[PDB]
Amino acid sequence: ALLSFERKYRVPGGTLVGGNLFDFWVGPFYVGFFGVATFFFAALGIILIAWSAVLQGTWNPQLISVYPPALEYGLGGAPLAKGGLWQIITICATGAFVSWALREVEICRKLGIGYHIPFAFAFAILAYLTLVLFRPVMMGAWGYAFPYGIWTHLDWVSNTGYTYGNFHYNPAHMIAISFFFTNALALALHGALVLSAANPEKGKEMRTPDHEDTFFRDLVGYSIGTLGIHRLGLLLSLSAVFFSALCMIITGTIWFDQWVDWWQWWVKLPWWANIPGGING
Amino acid sequence: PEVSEFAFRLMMAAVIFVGVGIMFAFAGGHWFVGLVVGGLVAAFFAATP
Amino acid sequence: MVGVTAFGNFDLASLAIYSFWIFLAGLIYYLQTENMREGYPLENEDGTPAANQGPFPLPKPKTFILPHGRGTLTVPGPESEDRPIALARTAVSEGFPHAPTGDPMKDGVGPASWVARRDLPELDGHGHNKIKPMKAAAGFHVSAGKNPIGLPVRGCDLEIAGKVVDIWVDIPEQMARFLEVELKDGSTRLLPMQMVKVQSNRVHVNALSSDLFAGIPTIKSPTEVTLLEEDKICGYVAGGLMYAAPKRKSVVAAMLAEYA
Amino acid sequence: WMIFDPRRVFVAQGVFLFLLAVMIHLILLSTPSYNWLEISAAKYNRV
Amino acid sequence: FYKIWMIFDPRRVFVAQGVFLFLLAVMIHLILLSTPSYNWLEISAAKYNRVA
Amino acid sequence: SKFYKIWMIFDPRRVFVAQGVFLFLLAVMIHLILLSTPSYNWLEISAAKYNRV
Amino acid sequence: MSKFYKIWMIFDPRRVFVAQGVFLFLLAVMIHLILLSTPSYNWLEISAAKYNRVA
Amino acid sequence: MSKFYKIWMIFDPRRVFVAQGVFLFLLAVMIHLILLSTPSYNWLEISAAKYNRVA
Amino acid sequence: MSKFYKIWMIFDPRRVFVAQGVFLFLLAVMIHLILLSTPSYNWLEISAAKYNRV
Amino acid sequence: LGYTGLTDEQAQELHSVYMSGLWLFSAVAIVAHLAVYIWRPWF
Amino acid sequence: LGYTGLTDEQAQELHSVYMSGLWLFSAVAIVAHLAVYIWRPWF
Amino acid sequence: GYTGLTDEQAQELHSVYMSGLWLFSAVAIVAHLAVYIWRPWF
Amino acid sequence: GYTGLTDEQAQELHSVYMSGLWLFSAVAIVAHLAVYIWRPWF
Amino acid sequence: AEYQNIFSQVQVRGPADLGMTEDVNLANRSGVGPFSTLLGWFGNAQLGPIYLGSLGVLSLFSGLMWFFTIGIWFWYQAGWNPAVFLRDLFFFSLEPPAPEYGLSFAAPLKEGGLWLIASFFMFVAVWSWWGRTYLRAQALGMGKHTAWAFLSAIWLWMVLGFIRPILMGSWSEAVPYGIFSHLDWTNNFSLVHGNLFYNPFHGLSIAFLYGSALLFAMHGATILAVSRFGGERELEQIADRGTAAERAALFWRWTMGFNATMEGIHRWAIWMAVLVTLTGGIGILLSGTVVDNWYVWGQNHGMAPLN
Ligand code: BCL
Ligand SMILES: CC[C@H]1c2cc3[nH]c4c(c3C)C(=O)[C@H](C(=O)OC)c4c3nc(cc4[nH]c(cc(n2)[C@@H]1C)c(C(C)=O)c4C)[C@@H](C)[C@@H]3CCC(=O)OC/C=C(\C)CCC[C@H](C)CCC[C@H](C)CCCC(C)C
Ligand SMILES: COC(C)(C)C/C=C/C(C)=C/C=C/C(C)=C/C=C/C(C)=C/C=C/C=C(C)/C=C/C=C(\C)CC/C=C(\C)CCC=C(C)C
Ligand SMILES: COC(C)(C)C/C=C/C(C)=C/C=C/C(C)=C/C=C/C(C)=C/C=C/C=C(C)/C=C/C=C(\C)CC/C=C(\C)CCC=C(C)C
Ligand SMILES: COC(C)(C)C/C=C/C(C)=C/C=C/C(C)=C/C=C/C(C)=C/C=C/C=C(C)/C=C/C=C(\C)CC/C=C(\C)CCC=C(C)C
Ligand SMILES: COC(C)(C)C/C=C/C(C)=C/C=C/C(C)=C/C=C/C(C)=C/C=C\C=C(C)\C=C\C=C(/C)CC/C=C(\C)CCC=C(C)C
Ligand SMILES: [Fe+2]
Repeated sequence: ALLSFERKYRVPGGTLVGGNLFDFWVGPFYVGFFGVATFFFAALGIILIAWSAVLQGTWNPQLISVYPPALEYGLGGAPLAKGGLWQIITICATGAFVSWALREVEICRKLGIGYHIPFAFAFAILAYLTLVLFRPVMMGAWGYAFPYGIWTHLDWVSNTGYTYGNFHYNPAHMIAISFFFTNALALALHGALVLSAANPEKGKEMRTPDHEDTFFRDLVGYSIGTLGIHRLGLLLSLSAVFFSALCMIITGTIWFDQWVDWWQWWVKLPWWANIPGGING
Repeated sequence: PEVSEFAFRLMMAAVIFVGVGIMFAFAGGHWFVGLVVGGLVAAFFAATP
Repeated sequence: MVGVTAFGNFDLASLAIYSFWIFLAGLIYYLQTENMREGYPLENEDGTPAANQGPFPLPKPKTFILPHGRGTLTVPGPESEDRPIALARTAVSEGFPHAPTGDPMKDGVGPASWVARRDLPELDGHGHNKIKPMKAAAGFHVSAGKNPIGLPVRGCDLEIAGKVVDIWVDIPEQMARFLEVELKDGSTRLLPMQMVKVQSNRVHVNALSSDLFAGIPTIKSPTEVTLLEEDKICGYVAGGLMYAAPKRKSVVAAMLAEYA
Repeated sequence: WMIFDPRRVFVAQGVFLFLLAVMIHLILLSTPSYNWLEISAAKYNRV
Repeated sequence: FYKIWMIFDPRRVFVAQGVFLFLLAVMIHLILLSTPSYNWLEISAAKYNRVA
Repeated sequence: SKFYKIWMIFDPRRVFVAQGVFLFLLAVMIHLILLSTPSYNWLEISAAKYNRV
Repeated sequence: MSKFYKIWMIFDPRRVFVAQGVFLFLLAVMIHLILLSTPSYNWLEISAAKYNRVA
Repeated sequence: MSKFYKIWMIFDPRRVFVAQGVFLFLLAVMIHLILLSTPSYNWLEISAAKYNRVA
Repeated sequence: MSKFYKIWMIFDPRRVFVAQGVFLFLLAVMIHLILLSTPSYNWLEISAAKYNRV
Repeated sequence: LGYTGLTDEQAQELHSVYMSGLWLFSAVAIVAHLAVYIWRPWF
Repeated sequence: LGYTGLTDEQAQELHSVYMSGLWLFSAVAIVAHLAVYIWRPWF
Repeated sequence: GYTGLTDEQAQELHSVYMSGLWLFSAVAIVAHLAVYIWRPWF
Repeated sequence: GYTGLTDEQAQELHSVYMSGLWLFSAVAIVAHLAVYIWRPWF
Repeated sequence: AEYQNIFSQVQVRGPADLGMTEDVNLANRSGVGPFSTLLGWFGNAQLGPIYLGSLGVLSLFSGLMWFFTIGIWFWYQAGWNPAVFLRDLFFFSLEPPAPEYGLSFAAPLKEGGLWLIASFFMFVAVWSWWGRTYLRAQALGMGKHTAWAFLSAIWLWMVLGFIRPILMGSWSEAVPYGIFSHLDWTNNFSLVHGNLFYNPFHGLSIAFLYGSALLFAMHGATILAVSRFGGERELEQIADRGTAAERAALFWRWTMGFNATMEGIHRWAIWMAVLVTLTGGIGILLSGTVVDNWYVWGQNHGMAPLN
């Protein structure tokens, strides 16, 4: 149940809460206090999603949907069959995510590595809380959050996007999309480059980081370096999530019209607004 | 309480950006000029702390 | 072919989605088997092979031809620690921590662990040493940022433990890797650049207290550092984070220990 | 002065004083009252 | 008042002063042009009946 | 006057490249401004003068 | 004007020639496309109207 | 053509030949596509109308 | 034309042959596709109309 | 010269073989164009 | 002079072959343009 | 001399380059005269 | 000197540069005069 | 706070690295460019040298011509006015031919022909760049993984611009050139085919794009966490497994029950990124050709409530 090198790393300590009360492993998983919390919240959320499937009347996993309370309920509680289950599952999900991050903190402390992984997960948790907690609270209703269904939260995304015309024109959305695309491109390039260095042409020696830098300089004239590429990947993903959270937190709170109407400000600058010709003239 | 040269420089750059942006947006006919001037000043100040 | 179904609602789109589910299952199998090339077969907490080995079997071995005539590496293959592990079982049942028998930072266990790698320097593409002191690196110099050479080195206990004498740089990457620090006794240790915070006046090392700086493993050659020495130094410094905690003078830690 | 770096203190003080002065001037210009340019134009029949 | 040069780098202060002076001059000129009054271009245009 | 010593400060290669790029960009911008205006658009002027429409 | 040859002592002839070739081709393409865009001087459309190529 | 041969003293023949081939192919395709774009000189449509290939 | 063989003294035959093959295939596909795309010279549709397949 | 290391005799032989292949290809293309022009002229 | 390493004789021979090819290409292009202009003038 | 070529080499290169430039300008002037005769733009 | 050129070298470089600038200015002035005759803008 | 290794706290600069010479023709490689202190704070400061080969020259010429064609069309749409050009830069568009022309190349130059010219230039540029990636890998003896990942990206690009317009029998199906114009094309493509969200392959493409973001966040965070053990030198960890690779593997094993290797994580990375464009190309190819309304298709396949 242990890797060939895991034995020397399984030592007491690093726990945030509980000392040695939960300082143990179940199979490969390290439990800890926050692991106990994460498992409880996850099991409760999954069982409540199954129960909401029972209440809804469908067992098809793609049709299972846990809708938030309707806008009539505001930010208060709702009956479980009509929005309260969504609130409980949201609380369970937030608890599970935060417990997962803190369990990762405990594992980082035990292994003596930096806290970059829980810190990066905190960004995803913040984007989730923007979608389910911060934005609905700012707008004043839990019905502005998305349902917990495989294809119904896509309906939420579609309706929220088309509320503001074409959502492509949200500028923070544009920045987040560019970050996402660049992150996917950089991940493809990085995986491919490391694999090409480590799996060269058959019968040839394994390559070195010098070969990787030479390849990318001969390709695009610049090489960011191994440390550089890993920093870039982390920053691209985190910036994408940060700007998506920003785009959703400004939408419906400080912006209410179509976003192309936002883009009209550049067109109507005084020195070229009235010039005929072009597209907006 | 442990701010270094870069951190304090960036905080002051942000304050200068916001202030100059508001000031020039009020001065100019649009907020674009203020935003651009404030951003450029902040970037120049933070480039060489 | 809009609406052309072979049977039921199964059309070209359904064919594509099911074939992709099959392909994704196969790809996950392939990726997991590729990931199973290190750390396997699984072992018990005593060392013997475990009864459970996982649903995914071991992949057929593959050989890497190491550069610069460093031999070959076949994975998966017979791998052992090749070092005594100073840990004692804290419970007969599996899944519990192993307590260090002596000083874990000296024993190299826990967060202070290190791996018995090749006792040879890491080489660049041309065959020269990858990491070299900046004095022995032709033309290398500090280009930007605060120069750490000459600054005092402060431990986690807020006590000066030496001064920075030289910077060890990675010649291909052209980035600093290790700071050479002279202690009070005149000997020199290495500190990973990722574990030191170069401030305006001093270099702060939150991982190690001052008295632990002497315990850092030394390099057998003043001009080159091997992979084994790098691993030992990095393991010692990082394990200082969890094992020099009593000596660390953090205010939040002091307040928490006040109520704990 | 002992706790804080003199350069940072002076930079912050100067920036804050300039920002406050320009903010007060702009507040005066915005409001119809105490707006010197507008009252000067009205008095001399500029507009 | 000369001791302020004992604490601050003269080159940085001079560069910042030049940028600040140019920014303030541009701001004042833009404020003057913003209002219909004192906008010397518009004032000259209306005075000489440019728009005919 | 003694302007030649400006080359003791400015690298001739970078200065010449920047000057060439700037001159070409400025000339193209001015020509495009002239083309944009209905007057000085010599193609349109010749079309109207010789009845090319 | 007699000392213009000295420009080759500052600029590498290969880079200058490559840049000049690219520049001249781009300029010629730009001018030709400007002429094509205008209804006048669009020599293809002019010849079509002159010889009644309209179908 | 007095002393143009000296250009080969400056430019590698392989690079120049590759660049010239790429340039000529791209230019030829561009011109043919421009001709196909214009309703006149679109030889396929010209032949279609000439022999009444479209009903 | 008698001195053209000297191009092989300059150009590597492997890369020249590969580039020529790729270019010729791409050009042939391009021209056949252009012919197919036009209502005339679409030999399939021409044969369909001629023999009244439709 | 001598970038590829080929000799004048070898280069001339290779050029002869290449030109033979080119003439075969061009002959087939010319036959094809004659057949298409007879079937459907484009001029 | 030394950028390419060719001699004056080699450069002259290369330029002669290149100009022969260029003149052949230009002759074919001129014939093509004459044929197009006769078939459909563009002026 | 950043390029490094001698003055004689620079002189010869400039002579050849200016010859090519004058040939190019002669062709351009002939073309412009032909276009102006065909369709003047002034 | 950031470039390291001698006084005579820099002087010669600037002399030929100014010759080029004066030629460019002369051509620009001729073009502007031709345009102003053809279509004045004042 | 401690040093998070996000930005280098000190820069060292030495001789410019000219790169390896496995089988690369050094004549075609340019000289080293300037060192950027700003870039050095994050990665390598060295710019260049770049390899300018035959395929590199072809790709650069074709891409320059594509960019210049789009720019000249934009200048025409601006009335040659620099102010209008800057005002409406994102609103200009080089639209494909109208549907009446089908796939024919007879569309007028200002009504679709220029789009065809620009598309030919882009096609040649992209494919020559793919050949360039393949040959740059081949000259150094490295594997062709970059070539195949780029081939996945090219597959999506070809489906969007070439294959799907051919299967639909109209160039009007292709993507216009322009910022907001191609955004509008994306939106209209979703609307016409009935809520592309219900495309299962679009859903998979989004799953793998989110997985790419998640996996690059995880991998960058892991390598930055273990960089104190020299974890950034990943090829070394593949050849000689240090404590960095072991600590990363144990972190992920204790967190989620399974881990990767220092090499296998990059297989995960390349496949997670490749499947984005692979599933995306398949989903776009199916739209219109096989499924004309994805919401009705989802209803018939139990993905939507009604039916
Ligand atoms: C209203 C809009 C519609 C919609 C319509 C579409 C359409 C239409 C498409 C997508 C596609 C995608 N969509 Mg969707 N999409 C919507 C909502 C979403 C949401 C969301 C949260 O709501 C998300 C996350 C996504 C996510 C995604 C991606 C997974 C996918 C694109 C992959 C990619 O990288 O493409 C971008 C990458 C490329 C196009 C590859 C480019 C490769 C070439 C080689 C690059 C050449 C570069 C060129 C030469 C320039 C060089 C510059 C120089 C180097 C300087 N969509 C809604 C429902 N979406 C695509 C897809 O595959 O769908 C199945 C697609 O075509
Ligand atoms: C910030 C950059 C990206 C990021 C980063 C990131 N995510 C991370 C990490 C990091 C660095 C981890 O360390 C951690 C991890 O361990 O990954 C393997 C995690 C993680 N990222 C995850 C997924 C994930 N990340 C996503 C996104 C991203 N993660 C960002 C793009 C997405 C999407 C949609 O984009 C998903 C699905 C998990 C694999 C893992 C967190 C595991 C976890 O929290 O487990 C406990 C929770 C459960 C087991 C869920 C069931 C129990 C819950 C109580 C019920 C929740 C129901 C849910 C609300 C229903 C939603 C249904 C949908 C159809 C609507
Ligand atoms: C918004 O405001 C509006 C637009 C309404 C009105 C504008 C208002 C404002 C704020 C305007 C601002 C104006 C300003 C600040 C103008 C400043 C002008 C300056 C500073 C001009 C200076 C010019 C100097 C020149 C051109 C010097 C040229 C020098 C040479 C040609 C010779 C150089 C060569 C040398 C020194 C040789 C080198 C010597 C040695 C020994 C090496
Ligand atoms: C859009 O524009 C359209 C398409 C409408 C119009 C098209 C325009 C354009 C740009 C058209 C382009 C036309 C061109 C440039 C065509 C070029 C054709 C050529 C050059 C064809 C060459 C063919 C040659 C062949 C097939 C040669 C074959 C050779 C062999 C089979 C033998 C090779 C083997 C050898 C030499 C072995 C000997 C080896 C040793 C060692 C002696
Ligand atoms: C938008 O604008 C439109 C498209 C409307 C109008 C277009 C305007 C423009 C900008 C047009 C541009 C035209 C230009 C610049 C055309 C240039 C044409 C040239 C310079 C063509 C040169 C062709 C040369 C050829 C075909 C040479 C062939 C040579 C050979 C076959 C022999 C090669 C073998 C050798 C040299 C043997 C090697 C020798 C030794 C001693 C080893
Ligand atoms: C101002 O300075 C100047 C004018 C000099 C330069 C400025 C240039 C500017 C302003 C450039 C602007 C460029 C922009 C905005 C480009 C936008 C591109 C976008 C957003 C593209 C998006 C999608 C494109 C796709 C999917 C393209 C797909 C194309 C293909 C798959 C190739 C299709 C190939 C075809 C049709 C070949 C047909 C031809 C033949 C001969 C068979
Ligand atoms: Fe990596």
